[PDB]
Amino acid sequence: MVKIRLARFGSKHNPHYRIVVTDARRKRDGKYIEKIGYYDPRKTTPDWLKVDVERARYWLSVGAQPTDTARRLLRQAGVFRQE
Amino acid sequence: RNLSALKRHRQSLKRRLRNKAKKSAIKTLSKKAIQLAQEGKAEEALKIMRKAESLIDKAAKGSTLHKNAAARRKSRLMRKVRQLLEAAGAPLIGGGLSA
Amino acid sequence: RIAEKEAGGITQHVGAFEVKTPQGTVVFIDTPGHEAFTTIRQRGAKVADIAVIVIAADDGIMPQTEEAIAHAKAAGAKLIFAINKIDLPQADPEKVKRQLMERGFVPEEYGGDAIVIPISAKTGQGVQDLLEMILLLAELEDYRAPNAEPRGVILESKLDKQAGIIANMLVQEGTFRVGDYVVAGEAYG
Amino acid sequence: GRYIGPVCRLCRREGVKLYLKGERCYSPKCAMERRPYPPGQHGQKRARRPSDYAVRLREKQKLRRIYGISERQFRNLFEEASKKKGVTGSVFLGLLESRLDNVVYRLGFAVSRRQARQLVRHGHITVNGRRVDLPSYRVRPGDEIAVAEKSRNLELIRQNLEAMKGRKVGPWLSLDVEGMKGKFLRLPDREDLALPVNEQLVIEFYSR
RNA sequence: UGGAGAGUUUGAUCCUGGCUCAGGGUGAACGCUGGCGGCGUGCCUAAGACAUGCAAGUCGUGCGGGCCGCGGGGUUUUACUCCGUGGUCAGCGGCGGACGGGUGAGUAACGCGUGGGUGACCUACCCGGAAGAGGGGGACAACCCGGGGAAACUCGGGCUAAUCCCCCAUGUGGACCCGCCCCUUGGGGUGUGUCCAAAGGGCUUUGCCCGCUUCCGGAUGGGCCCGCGUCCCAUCAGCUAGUUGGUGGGGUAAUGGCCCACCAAGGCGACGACGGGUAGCCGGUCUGAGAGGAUGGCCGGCCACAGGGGCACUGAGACACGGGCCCCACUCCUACGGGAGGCAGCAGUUAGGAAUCUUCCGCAAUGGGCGCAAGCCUGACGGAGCGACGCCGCUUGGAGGAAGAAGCCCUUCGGGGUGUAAACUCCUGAACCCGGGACGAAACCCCCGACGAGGGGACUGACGGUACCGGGGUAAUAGCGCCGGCCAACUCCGUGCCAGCAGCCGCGGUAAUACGGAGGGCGCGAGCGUUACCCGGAUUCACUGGGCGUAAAGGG
Ligand SMILES: [Zn+2]
Repeated sequence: MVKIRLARFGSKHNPHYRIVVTDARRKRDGKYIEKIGYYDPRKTTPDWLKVDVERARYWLSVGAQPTDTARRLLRQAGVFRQE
Repeated sequence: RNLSALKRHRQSLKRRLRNKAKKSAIKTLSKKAIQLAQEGKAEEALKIMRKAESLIDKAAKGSTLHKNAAARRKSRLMRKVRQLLEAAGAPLIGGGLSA
Repeated sequence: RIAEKEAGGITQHVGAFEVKTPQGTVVFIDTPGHEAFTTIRQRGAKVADIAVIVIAADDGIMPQTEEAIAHAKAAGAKLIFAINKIDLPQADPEKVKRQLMERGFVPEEYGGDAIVIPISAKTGQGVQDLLEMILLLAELEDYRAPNAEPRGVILESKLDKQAGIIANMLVQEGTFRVGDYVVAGEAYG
Repeated sequence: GRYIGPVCRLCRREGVKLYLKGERCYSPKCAMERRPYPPGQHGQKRARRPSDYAVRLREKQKLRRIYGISERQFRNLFEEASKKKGVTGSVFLGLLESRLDNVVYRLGFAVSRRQARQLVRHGHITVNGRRVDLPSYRVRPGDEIAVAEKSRNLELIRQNLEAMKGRKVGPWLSLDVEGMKGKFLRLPDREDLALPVNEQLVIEFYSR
């Protein structure tokens, strides 16, 4: 299936995560469909995490089933919140 | 040595057997239908064809032929039967044919 | 020590076995037995805490035997003596005893310092007695071998299909655990 | 690692004053004045005509010594300069200057470049809040260096300040002599620095 | 935004022209030397053999069963029993084991790269919607008995559940033949006829949750086909017999010579086929002014193989790395009849070899799989260990300080050199010890809100007591190459075409700026040089940008 998931890049002890859309059976670094956002765990930057919302929503609609952490991140950003 | 994946193999064996039963029987039925068509017996032949079709469908439903393969098989059989019927008969029961 | 079968007259073997007693455990050496004098003298390592001397009923006491005795003495051991093959008709333990006396070693039945137990190596005879004697010697002489800085000894080094570079170690001091850095000679790991 | 070892020997080798001690390297003592010739035996000998390569090499060495850096680092800096657009020489020089130690030296925080570097290393030098201990720190313009909180009351620093009390600083620099502060303002151009080095020669040397 | 040459055929010249060298780089290696720290990275050789440990399972919210545990009895006890249970243990049943991880032998090919095509197609799980889920029957493990066999294991009889299987009913629908219509290859719609659905558990149970069955729509994942690009050899010139096309059928999810029957005799080829060697390919990397040239390590994709070969089975997907069957090869046991194996998973063992790490800790993060969930699993991964193997960062002090100590070295005997270097004064304070001490980890979980959005709660650290901060606190490893020209930097002693050096010209046969040493220098520096390859210089394969009267070269 298709998942919204976090791809580790970066350095040892300096992790960086790509909030990304990809197939379930892939390398956690692998050929992903689209880069929707990015997240730094270490909170080192002011704009530490950011995801484009509309694209994410579209993906969800299509049926992109997110990872739990990813979902949390999305919620934090303001994707799942509706009015 | 030794892993709990032998279970899977065992399962497959059983499934294989069931599949074989489904498939061989179906094939036999098809052959019978063809034979019937050969001379021009029509009604019994038609019945047999219908039965074969049903069997095929059942197989498709289960984990045997599946998908469009079954449909293709049906088409192959049915068309052949129709062709054979052109050498005497015409749809007697109504049956598998579209008349 | 366990009751299984005989391995044969092969001149190799794996390493030291552990014989079981009602008082404790006794380690017995089963390397290549004869040595053919592997080393004339190591440096003064004390491989074995004690050393028994086997004497045949047909051969008697040999230069080899003498050398072994000397080695044992060098190591630091109260020598126990064993008269082998006493069930066969050519056996003469008295002669052996006399020879020992001549050499210098006086048994306890005459009044001295040496320990003499004859054994039969075919039927099953006096082994228990011998063991008991050994145990007594151990408590008497106070030959006892962990919180101290660990120390061992290499008995033999070989190669295996079902392992690798393998080294048969006997522990003198300390507690050896799997997953620790050690050096032995110039070779380490 | 540093050069480390005999200093004014290098100066002697070039034949132009290199100011590698500050004082004494100012007085009649840098060995430029007492003796002006290259070190070791054949220094006082007949000076032979040097090859085209050689002059350039010498110039490069002079430069490196003046800035007190490892060769690899220097090379890297040069490469970076080349990559960036402008005047590959002047820009390079500016970049070199931007090395924290050099800046410190300029601001009169320490009387010698090596000394400055040492000071920087030993947490005595702070760049906008944090004590920075690596002289390879490159400072981008409009940025504040200061003598560290707990190093403000040490004698050497005071002496340095006194020395630089009265005598002015470079046009790319400003220093608060009261509170041991120093802003690096402009990025130092070549025209600002009346250095004996010719960058062109260095560039040529590098080329092949 | 970018391009350095030089030494050398000669008595000297001019060229033509090779060789050699500086430049940079490597998955390198070797030598000497060797403080740390960050990060990257480490069998490029035998795709040789492989031990040991682990590398893929999980669901009791699918189901029966044994072993135990409890709360309570029925049970005097003992049973047996009943549930709630707590775990286990194996079985069935499902989902995953086709992902992840490795290696690069083969394959020079639609294998890849690339741009399309698929009216010739699949897509379990995911989401979007639609429609359902009515009844009846059955076997099979496990289990019990009974054997056979050294073991591996295994056959026989019987029992029993279930989301296992079957059968009937319904039909939203779809499946197929035939017809018709619109399309345009098998796309869409419709009519008659035939055929096809399913299955349940969970509770806070009259209510929802997870699952289910059929369908269409999507989503991703591919399968297959084609356009062009894809190494050297012409001393490989003809190759082909399912081979090229057809008709019919089979087989496929689907086309097709994929396979078969039959007809036809083609098809490809010098615009380089077939043959041999070579080689995974690329995104890239290294180099280069660029054009190019070489390489394909790590990382990312794709392919291919999991001792060699062959082949199916099960499923959404394999011709299946830690499944299967079979033959061979080999290792391992055998009660000689037979089985067990597969590290190109991590670590490690050997063996080859110049050469390559730890049988490490962890599920904490991310991701994977299963699961309602907790959670379980995870040698993916996160990290730590070792190696100057790369690359970068810092230390080995700083400031004084002789018209110049000693030591050593040369000298023309005055002197010069080492060298402000040292000693010595002053100052700082890696190491080091204490004191603290992380970011990474806020969620899934619970409760309030409808199990939605939203609100609060809490736990959860291998790295690691590490990084890092606060206090203290020692002056605290310098080495290697070269020094005739290229090419940076010179003297003396010793040696006497010897010993040696050398990359090239060549130095050495008694005053050697080329050899050994010493001083001195110069280059770099925790490194430096040697070796090997690659590119560069080499416009020495020249497209940009070479030439051919006499140089190599015009064919008679
Ligand atoms: Zn000076």
